[PDB]
Amino acid sequence: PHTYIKTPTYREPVSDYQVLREKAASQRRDVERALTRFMAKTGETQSLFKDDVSTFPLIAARPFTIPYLTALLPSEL
Amino acid sequence: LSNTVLPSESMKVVAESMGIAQIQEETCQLLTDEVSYRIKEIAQDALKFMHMGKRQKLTTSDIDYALKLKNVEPLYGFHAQEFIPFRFASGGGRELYFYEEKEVDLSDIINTPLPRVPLDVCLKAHWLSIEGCQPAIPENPPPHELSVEQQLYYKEITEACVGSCEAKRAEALQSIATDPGLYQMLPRFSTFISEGVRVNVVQNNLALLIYLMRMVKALMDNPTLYLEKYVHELIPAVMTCIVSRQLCLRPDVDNHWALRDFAARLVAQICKHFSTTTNNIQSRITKTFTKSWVDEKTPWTTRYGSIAGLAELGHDVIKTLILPRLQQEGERIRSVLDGPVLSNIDRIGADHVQSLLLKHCAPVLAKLRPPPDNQDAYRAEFGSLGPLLCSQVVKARAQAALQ
Amino acid sequence: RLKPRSIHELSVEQQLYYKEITEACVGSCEAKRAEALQSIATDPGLYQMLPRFSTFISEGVRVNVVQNNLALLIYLMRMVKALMDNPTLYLEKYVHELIPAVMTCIVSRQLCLRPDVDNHWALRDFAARLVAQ
Amino acid sequence: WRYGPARLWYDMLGVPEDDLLADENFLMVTQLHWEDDIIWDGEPWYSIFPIDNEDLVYGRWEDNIIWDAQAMPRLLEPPVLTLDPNDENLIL
Repeated sequence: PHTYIKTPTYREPVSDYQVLREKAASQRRDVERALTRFMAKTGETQSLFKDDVSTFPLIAARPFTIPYLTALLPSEL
Repeated sequence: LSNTVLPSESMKVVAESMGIAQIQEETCQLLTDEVSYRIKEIAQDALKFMHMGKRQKLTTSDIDYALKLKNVEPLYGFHAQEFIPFRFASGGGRELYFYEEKEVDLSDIINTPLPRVPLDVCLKAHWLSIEGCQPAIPENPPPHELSVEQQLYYKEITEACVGSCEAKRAEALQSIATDPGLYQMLPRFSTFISEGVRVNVVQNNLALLIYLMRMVKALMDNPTLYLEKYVHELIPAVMTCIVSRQLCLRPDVDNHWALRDFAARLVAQICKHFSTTTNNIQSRITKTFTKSWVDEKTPWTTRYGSIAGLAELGHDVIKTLILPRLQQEGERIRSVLDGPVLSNIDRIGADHVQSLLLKHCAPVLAKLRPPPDNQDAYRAEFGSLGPLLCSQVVKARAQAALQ
Repeated sequence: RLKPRSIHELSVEQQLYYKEITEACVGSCEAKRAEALQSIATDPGLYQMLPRFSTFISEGVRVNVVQNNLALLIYLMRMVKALMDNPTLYLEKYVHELIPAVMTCIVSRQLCLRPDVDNHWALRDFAARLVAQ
Repeated sequence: WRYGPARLWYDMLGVPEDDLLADENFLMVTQLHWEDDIIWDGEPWYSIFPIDNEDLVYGRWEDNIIWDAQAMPRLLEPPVLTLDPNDENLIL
């Protein structure tokens, strides 16, 4: 075969619903954890424990001037 | 461009409404350059009632005032509220358009709802400008797709590296370097970086280029994401801060020099981690640096970038690329020790090139020469590289003593 | 915009050939080795597969000196010698991976007991010195 | 795409539509230390993977960076992205 043979095959795709659910879930969890840690580190922060910024940082609660606009309104429409 | 008239085949159709069976084509040309001449004389006299009576609309009472002006009998029935309808008739070979008029029972016009009574003309005064700008009274004019989570993360991370403050930038770069799931946002970061380095040509911002090179350096330190596929945008951006000539807005005071050695260290890292014999990254980077350095007419900034990248690649590269063209130092010292043209910028760049050259060629001279080095400087070009080599041998002896 | 998928630059006959030659060159049977070595020594189309052979050699010796497996090494050195005398392929693009592999073979300690296979260890060094020269 | 990734750059720009060079010196036998590469029991994982890219592998990205701004084939431009889908793991 090597003398004159060529196999133009494709690439086996991933159809595993289990590992695709796991990949999408873990990527969403990791990007939301990275986003919330970045936003809690570069702003005012609270903490459930005394002087706890590295582990479980909370974004500090800021008051709105009009709170029903950020509560009731839909953001994806 | 040309005199536009009604078509001559529109007069054969009109002549058969009359009863004229055969009309020759020279008669039809005689008809249509007259009726399109009288259309243009009522088109331009209707426009004199549209302009003198200030309207900019050309209502149908403007044409009726112009037909009254040319003595021709008026056209009855064009003041009612109508529009432009036409109805196509296909037929067995006769293609035409007509009106398709409709009817209405007479008692449904006697019993129509009447419109509301009009108002009379009155005057109203209001200030338009009061010694300056207009007041704000109501009579005036008024004046595959990223999810939202990672779209917000992309927005915050990219706007943290544009230069509002340094601490948010350091936390954003420590986010990029140390997060596990930033794939699916790597092509967006590569596009952002490559287009942002391209936008340096419109605005020669040194600071934003330093920020983008620290963004690339943070992207390289991430253990989880593999940039082999998306490094294609990154290397020209990294080599951009190495081989372009205007990296500064004010060329004399801006230290484009550091974005040079930082990006040179960056490209040495990008071809240490990713060069494979199928890639040929390092050989193709050395070839661009080499034909940019050996070729004359190149500015001292781009020669500085070429020498900086070649000298950050390693020791054998400066053995087989830099050391043959050490005589070029004489061509450099032609324009440094000697020349009335002193107040140009070709001196600071030249002695920066000189300092980088002798700093990087001092350990190469310490590797391939005798231990004495008595008059190696005299044997060297300009006798300075040799002094630097003696200093390098002294530094190596000090390092050995420390060990 | 869903784009098409790329293909590997080897055919599946070529990829199967690479798998058979590498599984024969780890020397389970001696006649299989010897043909595979002659096949490496005179295949004209063995270029464009040579990165994968050089990487298999280099990577092999480095994880094969973690435990000093002498045959694994004697077979890889014979594979290097069979790669060198092939006249068609261009080797000095890949010699930067080939030379540190033969260097360690000659200059390395033997994690396996030294006395039993010292004659083969000397022969392994002898094969390594011959390829290095 | 003006509104896509790199919109920040597009907005900042304001565009709104929508002998030592001999081949041998560079052969990696003359530029690589074999002894250094080996771990040698002192305190990889690749090439058994089938395919790579084309641009980075083949294109001359080195030419991308206009060495001289004044002599530029292309000046500030929209430079639209291609959304070219590839790689892997990417759901679509």
